[PDB]
Amino acid sequence: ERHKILHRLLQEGSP
Amino acid sequence: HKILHRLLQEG
Amino acid sequence: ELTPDQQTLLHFIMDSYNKQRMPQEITNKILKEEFSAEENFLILTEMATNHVQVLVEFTKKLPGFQTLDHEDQIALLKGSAVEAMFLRSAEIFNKSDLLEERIRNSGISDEYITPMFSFYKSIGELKMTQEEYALLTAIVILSPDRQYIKDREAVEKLQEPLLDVLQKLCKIHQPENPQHFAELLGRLTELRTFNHHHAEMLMSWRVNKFTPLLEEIWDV
Amino acid sequence: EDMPVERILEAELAVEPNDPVTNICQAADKQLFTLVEWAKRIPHFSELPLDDQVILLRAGWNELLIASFSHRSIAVKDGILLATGLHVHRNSAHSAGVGAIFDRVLTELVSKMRDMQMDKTELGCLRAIVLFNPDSKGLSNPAEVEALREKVYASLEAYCKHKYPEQPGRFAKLLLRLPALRSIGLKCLEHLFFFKLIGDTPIDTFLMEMLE
Ligand SMILES: O=C(O)c1ccc2nc(N3C[C@H]4CCC[C@@H](C3)[C@@H]4OCc3c(-c4c(Cl)cccc4Cl)noc3C3CC3)sc2c1
Ligand SMILES: CC1=C(/C=C/C(C)=C\C=C/C(C)=C/C(=O)O)C(C)(C)CCC1
Repeated sequence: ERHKILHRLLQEGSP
Repeated sequence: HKILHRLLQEG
Repeated sequence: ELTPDQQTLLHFIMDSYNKQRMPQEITNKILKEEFSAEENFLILTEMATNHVQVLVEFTKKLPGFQTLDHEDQIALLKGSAVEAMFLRSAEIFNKSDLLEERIRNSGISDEYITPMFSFYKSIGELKMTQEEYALLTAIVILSPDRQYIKDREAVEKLQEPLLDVLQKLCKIHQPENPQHFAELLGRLTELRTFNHHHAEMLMSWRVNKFTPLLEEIWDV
Repeated sequence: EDMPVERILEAELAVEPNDPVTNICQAADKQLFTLVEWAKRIPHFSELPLDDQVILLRAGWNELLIASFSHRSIAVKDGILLATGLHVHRNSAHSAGVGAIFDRVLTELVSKMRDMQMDKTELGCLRAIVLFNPDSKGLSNPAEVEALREKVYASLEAYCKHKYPEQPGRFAKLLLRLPALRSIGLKCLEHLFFFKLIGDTPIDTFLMEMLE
């Protein structure tokens, strides 16, 4: 979508 | 910048 | 002096902040590689892409960040990134002579160069300690005033705790200049001009496209 | 202080008063004149070299004016009170093509000033901090300007501890309006150059001068 990589990176979590 | 210079003078 | 909770909030933050690490492989290409505009650009872009990843990781570990609306988390990251990158790059130049020259000779319009480097002077002269950097970078990230944020008041709740801590910690580390705290907030003001002019620096940058992550976080 | 807080108050008190964008530009020019008068009543500003005085105001005018109208608008709802007497309201602003920015002034400046009930002594001090901008380009002595700002920083922190001791994070709440104000001010200049360039709005002499 519009923020493809940022979505994916914000949906990963702790270390 | 004429207007401003003219207004800032008071002494 | 700090409270019990304020001291734990700092160690949390400081542990996320000391986990900021650039790879050896990326810093390896600071003297090794040749010294051209097109080659200098490529390195910065690689570092800046890695920096956003690291910064994104740091941002997630901040108190209460994942409780924010998902789409707001993206509004804070895009709104704050540049300003956070300027703070971290100032910490580099006040602790370097090759990186500064790479930036200078990488096809940026000259208009942007001197203002950029006098900003780093202005910061260095505050003589900030590790903890003051890490708190200023978090306060920049959690700024409620950014564009496209729906739940503003939620972002203000997370930031405020950190302003108490930095005020006290500025009077601990620098009691000789009792306006040192307020001077940090003076750079929060000044970071906003760099943010505002960053889109046009990117679109005037001289090249032969950045990287998808940078294209996302600053727009195309 | 050597920035006496009463002198800053006196200076704010000394200067109290179809298409919304024409009306706003007309108020701006009107008030640009009285901004010069305001500046000369801030302690030590006239003592600076004339070239620096010019620079500080050429750098500050837009942020100085916006803060002043913003604080004046505290009492109006979803709108702005121009120094000419006229209201401008959200609807009028949106429908004249400048709504996004107008909304930012309201939420980040006007309503934030209301919610914390900032007084004229506080506004004056914020406005003086803006005036004494040591980062302004071309300044003959940035250190003497950073020094004047540090004095206002001291006088304001003093005032906030005396008057509002029950809220120890007030000094910082005050100063965190200034990055918002800088961002809003830059967006307004960006609007104003574009207006000048396409010529859709009459622009009076003093504003025209500031815009060059
Ligand atoms: O942890 C470390 O050891 C470390 C060491 C070096 C280092 N350099 C860093 N940089 C250098 C560079 C300057 C500061 C911010 C960026 C990250 C990187 O930005 C490059 C940049 C900038 C920029 C510059 Cl050139 C100066 C200041 C801020 C920015 Cl965003 N704008 O665009 C670009 C790329 C073309 C897309 S982070 C870092 C960490
Ligand atoms: C904010 C306003 C902008 C104008 C701004 C500025 C910078 C000034 C000033 C003045 C007034 C109107 C002062 C007063 O009444 O005291 C413009 C039109 C670009 C866009 C719409 C919102």
